[PDB]
Amino acid sequence: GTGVLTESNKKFLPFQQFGRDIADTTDAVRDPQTLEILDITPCSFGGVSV
Amino acid sequence: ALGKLQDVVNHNAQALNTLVKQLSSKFGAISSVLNDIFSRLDPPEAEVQIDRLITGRLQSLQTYVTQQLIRAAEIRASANLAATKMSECVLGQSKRVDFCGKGYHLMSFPQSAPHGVVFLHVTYVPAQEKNFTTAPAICHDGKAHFPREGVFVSNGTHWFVTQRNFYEPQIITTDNTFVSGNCDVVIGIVNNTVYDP
Amino acid sequence: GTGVLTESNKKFLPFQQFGRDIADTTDAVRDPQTLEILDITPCSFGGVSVITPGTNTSNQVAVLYQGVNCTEVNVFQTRAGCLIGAEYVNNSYECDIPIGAGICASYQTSQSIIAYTMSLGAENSVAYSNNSIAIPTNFTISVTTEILPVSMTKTSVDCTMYICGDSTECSNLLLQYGSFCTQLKRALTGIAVEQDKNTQEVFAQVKQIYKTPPI
Amino acid sequence: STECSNLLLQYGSFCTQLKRALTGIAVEQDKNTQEVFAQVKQIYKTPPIKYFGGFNFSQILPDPSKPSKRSPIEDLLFNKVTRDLICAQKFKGLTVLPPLLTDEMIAQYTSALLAGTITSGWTFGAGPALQIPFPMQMAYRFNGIGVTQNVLYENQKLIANQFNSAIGKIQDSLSSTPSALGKLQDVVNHNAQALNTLVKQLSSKFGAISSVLNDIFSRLDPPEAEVQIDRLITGRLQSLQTYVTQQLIRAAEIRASANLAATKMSECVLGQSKRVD
Amino acid sequence: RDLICAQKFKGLTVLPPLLTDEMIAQYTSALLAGTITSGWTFGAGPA
Amino acid sequence: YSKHTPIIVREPEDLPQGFSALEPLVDLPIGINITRFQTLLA
Ligand SMILES: *[C@@H]1O[C@H](CO)[C@@H](O)[C@H](O)[C@H]1NC(C)=O
Ligand SMILES: *[C@@H]1O[C@H](CO)[C@@H](O)[C@H](O)[C@H]1NC(C)=O
Ligand SMILES: *[C@@H]1O[C@H](CO)[C@@H](O)[C@H](O)[C@H]1NC(C)=O
Ligand SMILES: *[C@@H]1O[C@H](CO)[C@@H](O)[C@H](O)[C@H]1NC(C)=O
Ligand SMILES: *[C@@H]1O[C@H](CO)[C@@H](O)[C@H](O)[C@H]1NC(C)=O
Ligand SMILES: *[C@@H]1O[C@H](CO)[C@@H](O)[C@H](O)[C@H]1NC(C)=O
Ligand SMILES: *[C@@H]1O[C@H](CO)[C@@H](O)[C@H](O)[C@H]1NC(C)=O
Ligand SMILES: *[C@@H]1O[C@H](CO)[C@@H](O)[C@H](O)[C@H]1NC(C)=O
Ligand SMILES: *[C@@H]1O[C@H](CO)[C@@H](O)[C@H](O)[C@H]1NC(C)=O
Repeated sequence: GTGVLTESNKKFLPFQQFGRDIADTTDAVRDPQTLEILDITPCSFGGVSV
Repeated sequence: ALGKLQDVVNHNAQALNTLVKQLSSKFGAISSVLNDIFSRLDPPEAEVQIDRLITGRLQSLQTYVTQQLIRAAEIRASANLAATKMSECVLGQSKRVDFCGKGYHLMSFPQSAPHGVVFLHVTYVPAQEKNFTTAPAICHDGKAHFPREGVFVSNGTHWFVTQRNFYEPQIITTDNTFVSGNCDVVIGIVNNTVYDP
Repeated sequence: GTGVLTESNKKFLPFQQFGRDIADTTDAVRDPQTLEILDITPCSFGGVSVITPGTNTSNQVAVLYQGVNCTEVNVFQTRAGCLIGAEYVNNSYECDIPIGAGICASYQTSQSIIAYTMSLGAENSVAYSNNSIAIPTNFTISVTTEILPVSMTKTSVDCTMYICGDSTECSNLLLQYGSFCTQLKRALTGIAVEQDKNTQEVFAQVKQIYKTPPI
Repeated sequence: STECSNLLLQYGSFCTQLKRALTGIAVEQDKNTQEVFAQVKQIYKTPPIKYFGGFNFSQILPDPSKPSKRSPIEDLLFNKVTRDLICAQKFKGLTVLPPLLTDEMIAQYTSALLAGTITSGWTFGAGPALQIPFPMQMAYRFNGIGVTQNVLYENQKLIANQFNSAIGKIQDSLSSTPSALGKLQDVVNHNAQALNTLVKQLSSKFGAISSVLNDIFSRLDPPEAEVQIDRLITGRLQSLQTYVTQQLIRAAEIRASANLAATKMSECVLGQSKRVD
Repeated sequence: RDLICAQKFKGLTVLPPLLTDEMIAQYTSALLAGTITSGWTFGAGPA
Repeated sequence: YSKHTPIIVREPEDLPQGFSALEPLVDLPIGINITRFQTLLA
């Protein structure tokens, strides 16, 4: 996927690796390397009006 | 109390909540996430299995747009009705029953509300009724006398003329009763005396 | 298929084997054994509704099965179906939970769900007479309130984010489709302009802005 | 079909918007029958002595010599708008829910409205009922069009004769000219056509070997069966969505018509309106 | 993340209205300053 | 799955009234045919 990967203050249990959101979209993930909790936020977007 | 204002908000909220829950529903593919079919299949199968999701999402978006159009038509009808009530109840007294409140309309005050308006209608509600003996007209000096604007009532022993919406006993004078015809054609005419000033 | 094989009184032709209905549904067949005319009616099916006074006073619920004569599932049989969980009281009150056929339900006192026919109001008889008039003697000016929606929220969608997510080949394949991503945005823009106009015709009806005096 | 039942659940929760839309349409139709007829609080009854100045409503007032407490005009209008088709559609899924207000309750509401219009006049829609003779009631209704009351108080006989003649001519016209109750048959014919189109499309292939799901599940292989049954499971959902959209548009039209009818009953029956046409 | 921001990250957005609550309040107060002080003359012609 | 929860003294032996989720500990593979179960104590 794409987007910013910030540091999350969640409480991922040792058996919970991935994580979804209200719309069943991946919002947080566990690093395959040394265990760390991340937060996957979408890239900067918006709308333009002329 | 504010039932018809929360209904449109709940509808607009569920229309958005149901539009995002259908993105996790596979329309005939092996996955729902976009970056899953383009990472396990070949282009000859990717261009076939990914279109089945794009078509479903387009159909869902079209259904949402149609629901929004119907909701906007309903909101436009409600807004036209609200503008008509604002222009006929607040900007003047209207003689339309139930259009500016239940009862005799007198005045209207508008107030704002989240995505809506609230009209406070002042209504004239009569009460404390009383029975009286009525008659179409009376006969004095051989000629009939019909009320100009009022109603003939009788406290049993005397006949008075009152208003049509409020009791106000007044003597029958030659100022609110006109003469038209003789006393042989109206059914129910009573006798009395019309006192002239 | 499935169904209830019953005895019918249909006079089939000596060559006909199957049998359909007005609108594409098999309802009768010929027995491959000794000649007999049967009838295939669908199995016992129906809709289920739950009448609940809300999870704030109690948890007792009533179950209404639609399209049943209470012999195919207290127990009551109404024109809407079969109601189980309520009792038909011979009284009459205002409707609280509409069930159908003029029979509503409420939660009353032992606290339980009761069912009753709706009440169309009071029972007043005006004494008409050829010489009788009712003239009011006193006013009771009141103030009522009415609510009217004037505007709706203005939403906007996007194909590159809703149809496709964080991808590149999907956005390229979406361009091959028709103009389904420029007419929906135009419809949403029209809805937004209409919602912005509905407020200019209700609350904006005077040119000048008046102010109240201090005293 | 169990495989189709599993595929429908795997297709997502799409069958939640249609049921909710149908429930909303049903609630709206139940509310439209109440915001029009159920406008008076108390239920009024006609007096026993039916001498209302000389006029004769023995055709609009409810007649006691009939089962469902209706009037001759209502009896003539009810018996005009027409395995059977209803049960066949019910066996397929198209089931009609019974309305909240029954015919007897609507008839009682209409009778109470007539009683309030005759005995009270135009005061029962703005507050308490006020007794008033019908001759004086019609004499006070002339002052809103310019004609004074001395015309009625002198030609009450001719007015009553013309009213009794027009009441009979109403029934005479309703008994003929079949193109009269057309707007009431229009919605019924539209609903029948919609229910027929929604049930006929079940035998129309959206692209498949046949229309029977059992033949597809049997006389085929799973890799091709899962593709052939999808073309039929996608067409039926689109047809049902189109039906729901048509029902929503028709319900909006009927809601506008019901609002117009309520406005008319509140401005024409509950009082004299000075609006042309 | 709340529901308002979760729907934003999916494409669905909510445009802000044109007339703020302050302007609607001023409009409603302007109609009361003409209905109470004046009568039905501030809607037909001069106040 | 497993979960330790306070089972503080109560009425005669019975399953207490209280919600408690069960998180998984191990996910060992297996391919057996299990249709019965026998317990064992010390
Ligand atoms: C190896 O992978 C494990 C996975 O949990 C991680 O914790 C550890 O830090 C990794 N070590 C190295 C050498 O990257
Ligand atoms: C008028 O008389 C009728 C019949 O007796 C009665 O029901 C009604 O209350 C009376 N109204 C008044 C206020 O005198
Ligand atoms: C009726 O009104 C007349 C007015 O002169 C009054 O003298 C009389 O006492 C009244 N009688 C009753 C019954 O109110
Ligand atoms: C009114 O007076 C005339 C003349 O005296 C009489 O013929 C008639 O019967 C009277 N009618 C009433 C209402 O008393
Ligand atoms: C089958 O055999 C039975 C024997 O009694 C007979 O009654 C029946 O008519 C036969 N049906 C056919 C299909 O020949
Ligand atoms: C008239 O009705 C009002 C209702 O509030 C009451 O306060 C007042 O005392 C009544 N006065 C008369 C004329 O009886
Ligand atoms: C007055 O009302 C009664 C009610 O029964 C009616 O019979 C009579 O014809 C009417 N006309 C008269 C005599 O006032
Ligand atoms: C009213 O009109 C009907 C028309 O059939 C007639 O039968 C009835 O006798 C009339 N009643 C009166 C009192 O005129
Ligand atoms: C598993 O055990 C059951 C016990 O009845 C047996 O019938 C079955 O053949 C065995 N094999 C599997 C894995 O189903």
